[PDB]
Amino acid sequence: EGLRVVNLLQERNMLPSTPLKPPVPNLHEDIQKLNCNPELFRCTLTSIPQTQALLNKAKLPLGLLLHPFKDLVQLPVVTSSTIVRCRSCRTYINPFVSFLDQRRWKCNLCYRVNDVPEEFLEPHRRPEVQNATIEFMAPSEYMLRPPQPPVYLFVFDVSHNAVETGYLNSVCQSLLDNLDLLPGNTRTKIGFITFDSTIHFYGLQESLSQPQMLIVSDIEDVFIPMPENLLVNLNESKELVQDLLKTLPQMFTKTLETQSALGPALQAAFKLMSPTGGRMSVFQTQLPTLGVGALKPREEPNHRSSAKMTPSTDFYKKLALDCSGQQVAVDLFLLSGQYSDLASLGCISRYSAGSVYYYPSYHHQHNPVQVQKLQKELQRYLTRKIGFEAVMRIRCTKGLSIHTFHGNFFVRSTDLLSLPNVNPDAGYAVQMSVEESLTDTQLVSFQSALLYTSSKGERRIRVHTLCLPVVSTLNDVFLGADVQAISGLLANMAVDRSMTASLSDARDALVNAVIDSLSAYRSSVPGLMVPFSLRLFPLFVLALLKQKSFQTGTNARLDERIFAMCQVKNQPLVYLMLTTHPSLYRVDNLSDEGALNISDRTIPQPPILQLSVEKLSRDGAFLMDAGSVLMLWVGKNCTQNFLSQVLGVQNYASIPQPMTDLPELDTPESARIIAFISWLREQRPFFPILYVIADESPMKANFLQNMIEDRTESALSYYEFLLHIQQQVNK
Amino acid sequence: TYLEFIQQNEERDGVRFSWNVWPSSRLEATRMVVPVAALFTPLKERPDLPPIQYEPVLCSRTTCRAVLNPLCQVDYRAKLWACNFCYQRNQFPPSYAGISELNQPAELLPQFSSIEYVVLRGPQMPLIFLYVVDTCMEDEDLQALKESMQMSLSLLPPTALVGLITFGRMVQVHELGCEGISKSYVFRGTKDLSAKQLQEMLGPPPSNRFLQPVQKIDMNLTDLLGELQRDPWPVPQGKRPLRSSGVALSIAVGLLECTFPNTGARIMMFIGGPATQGPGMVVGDELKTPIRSWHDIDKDNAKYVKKGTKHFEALANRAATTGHVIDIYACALDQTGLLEMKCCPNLTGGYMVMGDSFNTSLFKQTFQRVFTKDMHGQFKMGFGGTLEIKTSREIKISGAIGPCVSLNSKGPCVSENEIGTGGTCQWKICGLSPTTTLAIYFEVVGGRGAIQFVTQYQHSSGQRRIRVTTIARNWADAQTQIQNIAASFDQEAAAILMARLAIYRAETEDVLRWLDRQLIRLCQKFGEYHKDDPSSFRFSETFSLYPQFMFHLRRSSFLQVFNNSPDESSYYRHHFMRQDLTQSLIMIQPILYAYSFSGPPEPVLLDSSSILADRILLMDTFFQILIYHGETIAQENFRHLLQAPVDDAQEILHSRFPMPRYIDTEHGGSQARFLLSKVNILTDDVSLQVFMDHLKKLAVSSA
Amino acid sequence: MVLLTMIARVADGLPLAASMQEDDLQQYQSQAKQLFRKLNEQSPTRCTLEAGAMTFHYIIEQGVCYLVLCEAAFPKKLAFAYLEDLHSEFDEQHGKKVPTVSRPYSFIEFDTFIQKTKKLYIDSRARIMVANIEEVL
Ligand SMILES: [Zn+2]
Ligand SMILES: [Zn+2]
Repeated sequence: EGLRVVNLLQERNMLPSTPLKPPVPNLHEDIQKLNCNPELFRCTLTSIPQTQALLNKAKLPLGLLLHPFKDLVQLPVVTSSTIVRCRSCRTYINPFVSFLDQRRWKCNLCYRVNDVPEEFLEPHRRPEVQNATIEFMAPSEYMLRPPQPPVYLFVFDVSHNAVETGYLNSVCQSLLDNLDLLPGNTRTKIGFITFDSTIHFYGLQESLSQPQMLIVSDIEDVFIPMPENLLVNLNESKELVQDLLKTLPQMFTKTLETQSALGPALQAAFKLMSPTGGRMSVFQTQLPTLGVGALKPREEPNHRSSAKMTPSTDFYKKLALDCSGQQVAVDLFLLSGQYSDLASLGCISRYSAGSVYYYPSYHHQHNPVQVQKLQKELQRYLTRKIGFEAVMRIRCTKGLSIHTFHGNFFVRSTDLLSLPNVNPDAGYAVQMSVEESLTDTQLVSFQSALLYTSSKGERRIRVHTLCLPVVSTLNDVFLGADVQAISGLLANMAVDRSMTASLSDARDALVNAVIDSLSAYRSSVPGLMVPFSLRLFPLFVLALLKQKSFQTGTNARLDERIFAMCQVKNQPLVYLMLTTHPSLYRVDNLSDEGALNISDRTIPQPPILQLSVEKLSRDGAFLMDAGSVLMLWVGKNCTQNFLSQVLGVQNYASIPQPMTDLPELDTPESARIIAFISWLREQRPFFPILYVIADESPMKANFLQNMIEDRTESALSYYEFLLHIQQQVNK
Repeated sequence: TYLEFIQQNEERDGVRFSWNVWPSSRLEATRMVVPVAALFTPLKERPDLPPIQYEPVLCSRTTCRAVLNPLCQVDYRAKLWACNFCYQRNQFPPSYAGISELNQPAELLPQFSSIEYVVLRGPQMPLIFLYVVDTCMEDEDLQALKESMQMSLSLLPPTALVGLITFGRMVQVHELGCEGISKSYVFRGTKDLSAKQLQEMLGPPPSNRFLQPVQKIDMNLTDLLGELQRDPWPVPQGKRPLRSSGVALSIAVGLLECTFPNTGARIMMFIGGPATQGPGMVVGDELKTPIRSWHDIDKDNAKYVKKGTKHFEALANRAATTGHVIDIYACALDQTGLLEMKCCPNLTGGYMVMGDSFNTSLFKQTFQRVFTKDMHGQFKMGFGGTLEIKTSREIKISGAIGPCVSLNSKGPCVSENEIGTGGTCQWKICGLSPTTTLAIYFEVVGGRGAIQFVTQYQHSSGQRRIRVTTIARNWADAQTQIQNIAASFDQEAAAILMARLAIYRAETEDVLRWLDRQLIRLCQKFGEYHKDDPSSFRFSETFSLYPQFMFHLRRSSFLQVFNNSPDESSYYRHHFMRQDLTQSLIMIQPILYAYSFSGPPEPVLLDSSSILADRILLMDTFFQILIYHGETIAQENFRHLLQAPVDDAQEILHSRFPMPRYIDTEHGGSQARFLLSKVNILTDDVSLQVFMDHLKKLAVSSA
Repeated sequence: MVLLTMIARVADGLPLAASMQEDDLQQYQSQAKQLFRKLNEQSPTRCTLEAGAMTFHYIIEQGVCYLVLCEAAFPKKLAFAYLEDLHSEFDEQHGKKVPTVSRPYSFIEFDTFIQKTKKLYIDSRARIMVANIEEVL
């Protein structure tokens, strides 16, 4: 703990050796124990300001970051025949209500007194009041139509370049291996569309010797060629789709189609799914050039180009809104080897609650990293749970007003979010403000209700409720600041500033965010003095400015920067931090100070090191956790015991160049490092590949790009960043 | 004998002229009642002529260029011959250097006045058969059509190309043999496509992905054709199926126009009902409203006929210009829209088969007549014919009537007064058989004038052949002008050549009025009579049958369209405009035979006086063979009688191409109406006796 | 017609199974849920309602209502035959579990049989009470 002030110019070693934990709101012992899980719901200011004037003085953003559909270890399910909701604001009965008359409860969001119905009977012992995270059973009035079945329409690009990448094989092989594991019951429907210069439907009837490929060549006027066997029942046509998946990669080996009609192909797929909705999987490999939705090429920037982003057309935005209205979500798998204007294409997922996946320069032989990356990412994508035709509402106590939404969805009426699909790996963020002074109450609350249809045809509602205390001192606002949550909400705000203004203004707003807040703290108290809750604020904002989303003097390309921005706008906070500020450990000497409690496994706990080359050593090896990958860097003068007992190699020179993973040698050293690695990848549902390719000369030393504390020819160092800030705090 | 002459000339040269002696004076040529015209069959079979495997040897004059024929004057000493049309004198080619008097070329013998040459222009293109199949029909009808198709597929040459287009609400162009998937191209049956469009949207002997050789595909096709199923779109209550035949055909035409233009190709379209969607629509989808009738089209209660016809008329010209054949096989209980689609098989040499169901012995057998082979296992059909006619300087061509399109080639042989498809010396016949007969109409502006018919076509073997027929008829001696002309009249030929004119003006509109003014004019010039005395009228044996023919013609189903459906009228006229003389006579005036104990089968008259109760009849309308059992016989000796007409029927019930509908009825049955109707304005008629009385009352009066 | 099929428990109107395909539904689906509410133990077991261009048909067996809608031009004779094929299958498969469930649409998987039986009646090439619906509502 500590109410202590920190001088960032003297410490220079302020990153602790243990993982950061979300701050504990300054709440009573009985209220905090019932508070929502910080993974699912958290705020940038655990001590909410009382007046907007107070919030403006702090120069910090106020907002929430939520991961509402995350996989849970234990989820209470209430099957009540009546859902107790406040008669005014419709907020669900939550733990942080105020029971007074024992048959009347005061809503903690609009302060109206409501009557406890006879059924709810000790009404405070009901599970709806003992759990902030809870899932209800929606009644007959909480659905516009009967529960829609799970529909999975895959859409493949099969142009000349697509066939060269060879992506179709693993995708089809992944669908084969995960066909029985798709979420859904016997109502599950499946479909397939390939396209190039023309859209290709596929009929699947058991009365036929083989599937039939129906080609619609009218690009300017697409239609559905057959009414029955295009979206078939997976349970009944299991044998038919299997033969098609075994045949699809072999159909286009000799194609000469150099152009791809992406636009009209989605219009087709949309028409095919419009009657029901579902999940549309799109696999594109190159710039769309043929038909409506065609995009013009762009010249990629270089290190020398300044900061001078937006879509070139609104076609894919308008189509996404058409899919949203029909409860259709589009997930865009881009395996491009050249520029493809993802700034435009991405709109198909942003406004349809999908998610974009990027595999730059995919090739079944040349790039083995993207193959196994797509392999593992398809595993999760096809097996993770899913919800259909979903909406979400974010409610907050009177006085606080949400005014900006961040995430993949379409915002209907304010506070209403349309989620055609909902996946357990999407994050969302919101930015709020004090519309009326909070002189009345000393606690506030925030609630999010997720009305969705399960893969089993059951309309469910998942509700989270968070409670936070209100403060009136400037120092009390800083004491409850969540630095990681602030970095997340800032990163999201900077993406919009890039689209709305430019990359320069986005970077300026990020730097000014640290200057204006610390300058407000200095006025409120020689060196760079900061509160204990903001000691890591300039470090993380710096790492943000060196992330691929906002970096400048790097050789990064257009579709790289856009996808990094998509990950900021769609990933939970936990993984934004792991990517932006990776966790660095030394793994060539692990020992027994770990968590050797998990029965027969030790799992060493090496101390976290800061992202500076000054911490490395050519004598050892270091594992860097970037969330998505585990790049294991080996030193040139590495120890001989680590080469043979861990890498299975007799010298540094014979380390295989593309080393896709470590060998499970029978050594206690390999047993320890495999025990520590396996414990990291268990903390997440997206299996991260580990490539030790990061030698000292593999031309793949992007491991050094994540050394965000050092200087380069086009970015400040961490000490230079602190020096840049101090000059501005006391100007 | 003038009858032996007509027979032998039709046997050798396949032609029947209305006048075998022609007027030598402008005064008689203008005052010609029945025009000078020919019933010409370019590919008539005959006692095995020797196929000439060398070049035909033309005349050396840019304008003339007539073929060497038995009418040319030859000098076997100077190796020079004189063209009989332009008098130009020609040197014999080097190939004819060793010409001898005792051994002269075939094209000079009078026996080979009609002779065929075999020429080589280059590589023989394979034949092309494009199936266009309707899927809006009952399963029994669709399965039977599938069985008929697999049968025709087995008779095709291995070199020939095949393609499948199925349709219903949508149009599917099938790409065949793509192994593991078997794909097709789907189009909307609601908007018409051009050829350039259809080429863009789709993409050693030649072959496409859609038109592949039978030998390499006959196995994947015969499995696709076996798995065909009805159009998958539902048909709600009280509605017709959405059938896009207008677009299906334009895609068939457009496909061949951009892949194999100017080559023999057969577009075989199979229909199970009317086109209810897209261009060429014949009727709406509402079953409440019936398809148009002759009454509805006369009272302006048919809003799709004109628009529908124009669409198919543009496709008929598109296919005829490109040189492809369009067949139409329609089987359905209701009408099908043949009236709007007639131009496709009429301008081309396409067939038009009609029936109630593809699941009938009537259709199945008719369809295999299409693929009947000769003494070499090759189809009795030709493709891409070009008929050029050379005439003497005194003769001009008015025009042609029959399955042909004008090539609009001008010349001194073209007449100002054009008739039918006129104003040209060349016509294109995309399809023809040994039966295809044209009607060429001529005009006159030691005697003898001559006409040369040159027909170049593609044989089903792939060879290119030139058929040259040269005929000569005497000029009328001016001291016996009308007496020689009168003796050379072919009353049968003229009757059909005049029926050819009447039906042409009717199908492209009174017509009976013209037919009666010409019957009277013919009676008043070549008949014997005293003025104002009808009893005195007689006709020579050369003319006596013309009035009876004209009697049955004006009452036939070719000029009195009412009591028939518009599809029935076009079907009747379709076949009459192609057939030779003998068959065209049978159409206008059916032949009757009598079967009783008192005598063998005998031909009788088409009069109610022949309908005996103790007698069985056998009427031969070209379209139906009927057997009538009188009220007495309608109950081993009684077996010879009941099956004598059934025996004689089967013989002719197989040679005829459109297998005539067979009927077995008796006195009192509802099917005996067809016999009582074929039996029995100016020249208003009850029966023949009254018709002749009125005819004589007008012939002997003022002219 | 066209299609609209709903199966409900008459006592409370709890939806059991349904089947709907568009390519409005919002209005006639409500009316279908208004009727299930009014249906009780005195209502006609077999009845037909007129809704202008539309027409409802339903039967009641074992406290289960089988309702169908279509254009009025659809044969009422075929409508009740379609409902009879559904009841005999639904009562044979779930008839004894209906009075026990409480989730809305506890028999969604009946979606398959409804739709395969549906096409056998909405295609001509395969072959009581009347009152304005506005009254009962
Ligand atoms: Zn409330
Ligand atoms: Zn000459």
